[PDB]
Amino acid sequence: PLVLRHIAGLNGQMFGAMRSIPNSRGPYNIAQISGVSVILGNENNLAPQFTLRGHDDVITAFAMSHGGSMLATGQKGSNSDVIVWDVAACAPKYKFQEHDVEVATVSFSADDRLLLSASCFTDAKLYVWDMATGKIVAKHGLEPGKRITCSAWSPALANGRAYTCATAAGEELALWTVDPFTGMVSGQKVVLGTVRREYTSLAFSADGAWLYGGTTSADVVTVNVQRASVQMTHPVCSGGVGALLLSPDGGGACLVGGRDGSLSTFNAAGGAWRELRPFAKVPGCVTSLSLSADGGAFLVGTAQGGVYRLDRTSLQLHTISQAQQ
Amino acid sequence: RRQLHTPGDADPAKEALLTWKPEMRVGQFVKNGGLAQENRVRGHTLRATAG
Amino acid sequence: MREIVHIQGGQCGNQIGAKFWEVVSDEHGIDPTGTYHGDSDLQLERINVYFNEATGGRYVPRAILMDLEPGTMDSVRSGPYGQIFRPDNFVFGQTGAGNNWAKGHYTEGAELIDSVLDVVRKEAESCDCLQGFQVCHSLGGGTGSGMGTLLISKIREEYPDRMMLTFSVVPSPKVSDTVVEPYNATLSVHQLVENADECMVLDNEALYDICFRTLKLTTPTFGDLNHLISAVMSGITCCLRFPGQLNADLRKLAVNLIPFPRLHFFMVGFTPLTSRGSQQYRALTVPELTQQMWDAKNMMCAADPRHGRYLTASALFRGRMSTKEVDEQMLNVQNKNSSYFVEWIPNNVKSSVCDIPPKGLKMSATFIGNSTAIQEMFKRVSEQFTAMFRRKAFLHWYTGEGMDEMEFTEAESNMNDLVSEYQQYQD
Ligand SMILES: Nc1nc2c(ncn2[C@@H]2O[C@H](COP(=O)(O)OP(=O)(O)O)[C@@H](O)[C@H]2O)c(=O)[nH]1
Repeated sequence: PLVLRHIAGLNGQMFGAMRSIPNSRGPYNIAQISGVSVILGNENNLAPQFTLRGHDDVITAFAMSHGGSMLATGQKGSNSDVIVWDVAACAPKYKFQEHDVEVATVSFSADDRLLLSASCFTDAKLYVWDMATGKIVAKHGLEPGKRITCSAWSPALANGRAYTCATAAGEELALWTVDPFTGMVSGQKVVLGTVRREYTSLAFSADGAWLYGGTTSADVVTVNVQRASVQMTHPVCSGGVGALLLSPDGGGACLVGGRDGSLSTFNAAGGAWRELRPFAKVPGCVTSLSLSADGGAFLVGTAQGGVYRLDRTSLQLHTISQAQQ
Repeated sequence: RRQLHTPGDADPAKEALLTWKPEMRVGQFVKNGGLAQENRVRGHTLRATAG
Repeated sequence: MREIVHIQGGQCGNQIGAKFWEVVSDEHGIDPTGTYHGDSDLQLERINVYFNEATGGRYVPRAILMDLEPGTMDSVRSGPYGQIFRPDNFVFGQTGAGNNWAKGHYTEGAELIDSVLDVVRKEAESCDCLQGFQVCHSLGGGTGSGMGTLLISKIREEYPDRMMLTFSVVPSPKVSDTVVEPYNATLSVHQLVENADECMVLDNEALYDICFRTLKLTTPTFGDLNHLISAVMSGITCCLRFPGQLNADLRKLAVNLIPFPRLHFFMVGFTPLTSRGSQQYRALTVPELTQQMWDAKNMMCAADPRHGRYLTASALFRGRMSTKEVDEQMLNVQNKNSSYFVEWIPNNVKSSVCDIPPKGLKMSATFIGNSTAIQEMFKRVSEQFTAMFRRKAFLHWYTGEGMDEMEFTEAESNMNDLVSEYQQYQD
C-alpha cells in the first residue's frame, strides 16, 4: 500500500457535520462528514486516523452519542441504510437497511440507549431503535412527501426511556412519546399560532420542559412540552441560527451560532428587550457547534469548510483545518 | 423630605435614551395557539390606545 | 437608478407580499435579518430596486403594509422573512373593514389614508428615481379593495407619470369565500380602470386548477397558491434586477402591451410548472416552455384564451437561451394559431430575455397576455352584481358609511362599458 498524509474535507451543506467526542482520552477527538465516509481525527496536532468507509452512496445524516461511545450515520442512495459505528474499535456495530429512498435525520437520546431514525419521505417509516441489540423498538408512519430536517431527544425521562421531537421541512414540529411498555409511539403537532419559520436546529433545555429551536429567521422558538405549545421567540444574532447547543455553565443559557459567524449566548429566563453582544467572532458561516473536552473549548464548523477552536477564559481563535467545497 | 425612587424608570428601554444602540432587540410571545405578537411592558396602549 | 415601491393591503395583500418577499429576497441572497449572504456578485448589483441600504449592511425592503385589522400585522412579522420589514411601515387600523368596501374607502380610510401617505411620501423621497409603484391586494374584501383603491386614487394625483402595478385577485366562478364579493369587485374595478396604468388579474380557483393538475399537489397549502403568485411578481421585474440580452423595463412592458388606455387588464401565466414526480423526466427547453406557456389551463385566470382573441402578449424569458430560438418560436405560435390573435396588430408577442434564472431552475418564463377573453370574467362578476343590486340586498351596510346608490349605478356604467369595449375587438 501507500502511506496516507493528512486528509481534509467536510460536507458543509448539512448541519452538524462536525462534532466532537466529549471524551478526549483516546486518539480521536473530532468527527467530520465527507461524501462517502466519515473522518475521525484529533484536534490539535493533525495526525488523522481511519476513515470509516462502508457506505454505498453519499452521507446525509449524522449523529453521535452524548457519552461519546457510539456514532451513527445514514446514506442517501438507493441501497439506503443507517449504520452505527463503535469508536473503541473502528467497526460498524449495527446496520439497519429498511429505509427505501433516503435517510432524513438520525439522533441519539440523552442517554446512549435510544436511537431515532425517522427517515424517509415516500414511505415515511419512523423508527426508534435501541442500542442493547440491533432490533426495532417503535414504528410509525410519518407523512407522504414530507422532509424532516432535524430531531432531538429530551433529558427528562420516565420509566427509563426518553421522548423525542422532530422538525418537518415546513412549519410543523412533532413531539413523540416512546415507551418500553409496548413500543407504541404517540405523536402530537405543536400548536404554532402564527410562528411559521423553517426550523434549523432544535435542542431541549436542562429540565426538559422546554425545547429551543433556532430557526432560519435568527430567532429561538421556545416550546413547552407539557402543553405542547409555543411560548415565545427571541431574536439572537444577525444571522440565522445554524447551530444550537446548551451552555455547560449550568444555568438557563444556551450557546448559538449565527449565519454571520457569531457565537452568542441566549438566556431562556430573560427580558423582552435584549442586547446582542457578539461574544467573539468566527470568520466562516457557522453551521455546527460542539464542546471538545474539559479544557473549555468549543469546536465550531462553518459552511466554508473551516473548523475553529474557541476556548473560554480567555477567548482566542485557532483555526484547525480548512476544506474546499 | 423622604427620598423615593421614581416609579417611571422601571422600563428597560428607558435605561439609555438618546443613544444609538442598533443591537437592542424586541421579543415576541405566543398565547396557546394565538397570534404571535410583540412583547413590551405596556404594548396595549402603544398598539390600540385605550377607551 | 430605477426603483419600485411596494404596498400590500388587506389579509390577501399582506400574505401575498410576505410570500413575495419570501421569494424575491432569497434570489438576491438576503437572509431573514437583512445581511447579504449570496454566492454571486450580480445579486448585489441591483439591491436598490427592492431594498434600502442601512447601517451595518442590513437591507430593508421598500414595503408598506396596510390593513384595518391589527391581526394581520401579527401575521406578517411573526412568519418567515417577517423581521426584514420596517416597523415604521407597519401602519394599521384597529377595527377592521370587515369585507365592506364603504368602510375601507369612506369611513375608516380617512383616519388611515393620511398616515399611509406619510410612509409612501417618505419612501418615495428617499429614492432617487421611481420606476413605478407596485401594489398587491384583493378585490373581494373591503380592506384591500376600498382602502386599497383609495391609496391608488391618492397616489396618481401625486405621482401621475409613474407606473402602477396592481396584482389583484378577483371573485371566483366556481366557489367563493365572501358573500358580498360582487359588490366589492365592481366598485374596485370601477376605480381601477382610470388610475391603474397596468393591472394583473388573479383568482384562486385558476390557481387551484394549476396546483391540482399541473403541479399535482394532493393537499396544496393556502400559501402554495401564493408561491405561484410570488414567482410571477418576481418575474415581471426580473429584467430590472438583472442584466439580459434584451432589456425590457416596466415601461417597455407597458408600452408594448396596451394598444389603448382602457385595456390595461392583463391575464398572466407562469411557464415551468412541473410536479416533483416528473421533474427528472422533463427536459426544459424553449419549445417546452412555449408549449406550456400558451396552454389555457396554465393561465392564472378563469378566462379561457380560446374564447377571445389575444390582442397583445408579452413573454419574459429567464436563463441562458438563444435569441433566434426564442424569436422563431414566438413566430411559430402566431402562424399556427392566427385566429386567436388580432389581425390589425402585426407582431403581437414582444419577448424579453434575462440571463439570470430563478433559484432552482436553469430556465424560466413569465407570460403576460392582454386578450379580449377576460371580458368573460368581468361579465361574470357583473351578472352577479345585477342580481343583488336590483333588490338592494346587502346595500344598507354600504350606504351606511356615506355612499349613495348613484355610485353603485356608476359602477356598472364603467364595468359594462369595459366589457363592451373589450367586445368590439373580438369580432
Ligand atoms: N391567493 C391568495 N388568496 C387569498 C390570500 N388571502 C386571502 N385570499 C383571498 O381573499 C379573499 C377574501 O379577501 P379578504 O380577507 O376579505 O380581504 P380584506 O378583508 O379586504 O383584507 C378570499 O376569497 C381568499 O381566497 C392569499 O394569501 N393568497
